Amino acid sequence: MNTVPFTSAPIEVTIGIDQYSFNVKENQPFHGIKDIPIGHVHVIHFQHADNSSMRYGYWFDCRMGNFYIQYDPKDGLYKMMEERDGAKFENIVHNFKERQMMVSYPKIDEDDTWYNLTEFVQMDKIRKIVRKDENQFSYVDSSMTTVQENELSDPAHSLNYTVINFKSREAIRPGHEMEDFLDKSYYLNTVMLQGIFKNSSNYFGELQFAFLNAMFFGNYGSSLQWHAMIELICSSATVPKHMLDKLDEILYYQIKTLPEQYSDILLNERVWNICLYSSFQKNSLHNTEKIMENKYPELL
Amino acid sequence: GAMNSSNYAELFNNDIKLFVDDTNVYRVTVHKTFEGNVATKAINGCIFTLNPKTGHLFLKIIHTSVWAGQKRLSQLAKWKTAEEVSALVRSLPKEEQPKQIIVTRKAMLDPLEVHMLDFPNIAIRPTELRLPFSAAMSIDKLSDVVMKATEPQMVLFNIYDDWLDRISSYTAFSRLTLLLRALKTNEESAKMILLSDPTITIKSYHLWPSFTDEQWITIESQMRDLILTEYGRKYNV
Ligand SMILES: CCC[C@H]1C(=N)N(C)C(=O)N(C)C1=O
Ligand SMILES: CCC[C@H]1C(=N)N(C)C(=O)N(C)C1=O
Ligand SMILES: CCC[C@H]1C(=N)N(C)C(=O)N(C)C1=O
Repeated sequence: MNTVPFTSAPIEVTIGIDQYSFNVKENQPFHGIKDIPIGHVHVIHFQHADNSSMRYGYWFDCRMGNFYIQYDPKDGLYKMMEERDGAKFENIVHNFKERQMMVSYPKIDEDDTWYNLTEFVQMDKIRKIVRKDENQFSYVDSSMTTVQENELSDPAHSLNYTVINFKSREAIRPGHEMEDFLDKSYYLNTVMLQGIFKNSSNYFGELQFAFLNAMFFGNYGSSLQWHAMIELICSSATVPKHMLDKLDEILYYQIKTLPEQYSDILLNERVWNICLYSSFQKNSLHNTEKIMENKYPELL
Repeated sequence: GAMNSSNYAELFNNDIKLFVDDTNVYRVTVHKTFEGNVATKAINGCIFTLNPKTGHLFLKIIHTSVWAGQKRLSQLAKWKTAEEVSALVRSLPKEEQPKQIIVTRKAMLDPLEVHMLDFPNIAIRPTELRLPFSAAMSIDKLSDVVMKATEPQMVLFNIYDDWLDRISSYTAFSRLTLLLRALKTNEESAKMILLSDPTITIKSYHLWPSFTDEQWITIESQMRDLILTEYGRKYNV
């Protein structure tokens, strides 16, 4: 169980850690989060009380280094940093645990929600989507645009998700225009799976990361990416059985965790109605269709 | 974006453009079978691709053999249309290729866009105009060539005959759409109007009669009468 110490909390802020969150008041004696499960990526995220927009945060994996958060009063945000002096880190984490200044990561033992949301998500792939190679953790916020959004403005601050475009030469083979547009199996299985992602695990990892970026920060481009990767599978007549079964589980847990209050800006009516009721896979997502019909019947 | 009454003069500027109408591509007769069920029998169709500035009509005849062994023919017809229009563009020299293609039905947008991905600089546009190009098979010489075809064929016509010698393309297009609207409303009345005078003939190389300017004004007035008389009987107005 690992720890993310905080120098202090000088400004009032709601702090999230994965799917949990808590309010910290201005100058409250808060010095971080302990008991963070090892074996998963994690995200620690922030909304200031005074900022209507700009939820931001950091994706990290405690196996890759020792990380602490400290407020920067010049740039006005909570910054993640990497500590190279392991003795200094061990010293601080223990003084804080002794004075009981840290919140405990509050995982219920029955509860596989975070695993189920991050099963295929790996830090090495996050760092290829979010390019900032001098750090082992990755910053994301609500305003960051995707490489495809920049094609339709700062490249250093972009989300380099895999571009998916159903009306593109990559997706459409000469002489198979109708075939490939109405049945996207070629684009899914040859171009994307075999060609770019190499396997379905890497595909699902990007899908899961896009959803989490979209839900946690309200990142529009991530929301678009999540839906595109779902639609590409559902619009393919030929998909491995194991991929469809895994997709149904992935989406079930995303919809289960989805904040009901933000469901209208997180779920695209057209995509979900097509995927569940028109597409080739309309009968392959039993778990997802049941939770959607019982939790968001309006959308459908 | 979409083409409507506000940007109507754009059709007659000097940017090459084509209208594409697919309403006569897939044509059937519906009939009873010996068992008393219903079946369809396809008949030859055509793609109506028209340059509204010059009058040049690229009539691609769709022979019934193209449907043999195929499923979902109304869907295939849209993609076959887009395939043939794409093939036409590729066959033209670069300086003759259109800068925009306007489809008369929105269901043609995705099929044509996909077939024209190689041509990112050609705009594919819908329109809000209700254009009467479905009535093209009421022009006897066009119907004749489509029904006689035994194989796929492209035939080139000028749908304005020699009108542009005397009138602008705006006026020619207006005359054409008035004639087609009339034929679509009451084909028999419309054709009776066009031919009632035996001394006005259709030249071998033309589609319409050789009316003088004064005679076209009379003809156009009579077509307007025929359309707004029927609008009133139909809507009790
Ligand atoms: C020595 C001052 C920086 C500092 C700190 N305040 N905290 C909370 C921490 O965890 N580390 C590792 C640190 O380096
Ligand atoms: C797409 C919704 C993002 C978002 C948000 N905008 N707010 C204000 C919030 O409290 N949470 C918890 C969120 O997840
Ligand atoms: C999670 C995305 C929420 C969101 C958003 N933040 N923006 C900027 C947007 O234009 N739309 C349409 C949205 O749905």
